[PDB]
Amino acid sequence: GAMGSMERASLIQKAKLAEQAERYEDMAAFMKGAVEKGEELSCEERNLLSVAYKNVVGGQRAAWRVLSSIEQKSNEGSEEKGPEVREYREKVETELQGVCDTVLGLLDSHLIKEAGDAESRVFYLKMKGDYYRYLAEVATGDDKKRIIDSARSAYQEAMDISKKEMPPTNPIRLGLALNFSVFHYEIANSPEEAISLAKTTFDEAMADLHTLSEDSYKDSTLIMQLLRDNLTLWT
Amino acid sequence: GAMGSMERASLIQKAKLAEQAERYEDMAAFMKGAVEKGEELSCEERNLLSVAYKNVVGGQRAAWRVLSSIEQKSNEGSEEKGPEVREYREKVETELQGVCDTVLGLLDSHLIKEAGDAESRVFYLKMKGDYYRYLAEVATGDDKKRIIDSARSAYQEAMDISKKEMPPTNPIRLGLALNFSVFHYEIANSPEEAISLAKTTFDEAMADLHTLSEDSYKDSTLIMQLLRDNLTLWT
Amino acid sequence: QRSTSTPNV
Amino acid sequence: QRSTSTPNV
Ligand SMILES: [Cl-]
Ligand SMILES: [Cl-]
Ligand SMILES: [Mg+2]
Ligand SMILES: [Mg+2]
Ligand SMILES: [Mg+2]
Ligand SMILES: [Mg+2]
Ligand SMILES: [Mg+2]
Ligand SMILES: [Mg+2]
Repeated sequence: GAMGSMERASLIQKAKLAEQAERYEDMAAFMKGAVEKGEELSCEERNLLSVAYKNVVGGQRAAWRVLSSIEQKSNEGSEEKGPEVREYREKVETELQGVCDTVLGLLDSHLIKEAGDAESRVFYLKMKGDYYRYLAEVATGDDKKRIIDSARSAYQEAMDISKKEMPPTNPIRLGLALNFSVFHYEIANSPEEAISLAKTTFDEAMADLHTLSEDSYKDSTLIMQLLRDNLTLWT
Repeated sequence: GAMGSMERASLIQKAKLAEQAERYEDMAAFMKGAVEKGEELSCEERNLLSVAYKNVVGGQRAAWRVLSSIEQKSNEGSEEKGPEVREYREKVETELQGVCDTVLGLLDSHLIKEAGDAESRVFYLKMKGDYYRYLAEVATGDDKKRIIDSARSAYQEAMDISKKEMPPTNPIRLGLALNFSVFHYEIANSPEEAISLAKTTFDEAMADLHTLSEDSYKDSTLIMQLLRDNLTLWT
Repeated sequence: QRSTSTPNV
Repeated sequence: QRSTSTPNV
């Protein structure tokens, strides 16, 4: 609790500054501190939390993929180079897992349980699915299955709520469906499920665009284009 | 000395991996560990050290400039927002200063004193000038003058050696002259000195290109173009 | 080529 | 616009 002495509002202010400065590790630390104040988060604050951690873990994931590729090449008439590639991949991996565990911990203590509105609850459950998905990307042990199931379960709970409580064009509903489709294709070895989910999501959103303002239209169509990009890649 | 238990060669190996993964903080930590083994550094190793720290401090400098601009705007009919902008600028600033101090410390204990070849000594003195320059960018206190003088002194010693011992096209000699010209323009309020140094450096290099191989030509002309870019900006 | 997930903004 | 210093490569 290094942020325990800082006002909630000052933490949020500094998170916004950190975002402007592209200091995402600081941003994440400020937002962790804000969460640990124990109050629920507004929509803007939820997005600050998400942006911060997604940028941190995104950098870690990219680094992990670089190192994993080098390691795989080392294991092909490749000359023995000793333990260093594996050691350093493991270092990065452990740090990535630590960040995922930190986010999951915030969600479990106590963001999800206090989230009663569909917008908040879906947002947090989507986050939960995403960070388990990131853990699944690097998992190989006796627990890859359990990690995959944890991701699936979170995504599924989010989906069920989103379908009941949000319009098909809601950006969080769309983003959830996008990420769950990625889970199906990339993690769960279920490309047909991925394709179906992306197609159904896109089509139901298309049919609801007429209800939207110009600005909401822009928000929804941005994510719809991502669904389309994946469908184009996958088919 | 967190790296004290790791082999020198493993540190260098992992620095190269970190570079590939764009993990510059790790790269810098590995290279600090390598330096602290107490052996002199090869040319490739010197460049790993430089790349690592330059990338770390470069990110800090960019963040500092963002925050400083926000702070300056706050101090213009600007609404009072409290201490947070200043606090966070100061946080980043302190971290930047710490990285500069770490590099300077490596140079002082004991890279420079052990560097007898012109190539190594000039390289380290250029580094010394550069990190004092970075300290000068954020200095405002009773010591901005002394910091500026420390940068100047390091650059000048490097210049004197480079002129005696290296050809006018040597990339380190060119890079030193480039950075010292930036010091003159941006730090020392001496644009005419900057312009003169850049022009003389460019012209003397131009006149020596004929002595070079295709590959050395490419190395020298890359830095010469930077001198030209500054001359175009400055005149 | 990797699938696209949600943007971070 | 800022002056150009040495590249980092
Ligand atoms: Cl390691
Ligand atoms: Cl702060
Ligand atoms: Mg309070
Ligand atoms: Mg592991
Ligand atoms: Mg099929
Ligand atoms: Mg040894
Ligand atoms: Mg200060
Ligand atoms: Mg004049």
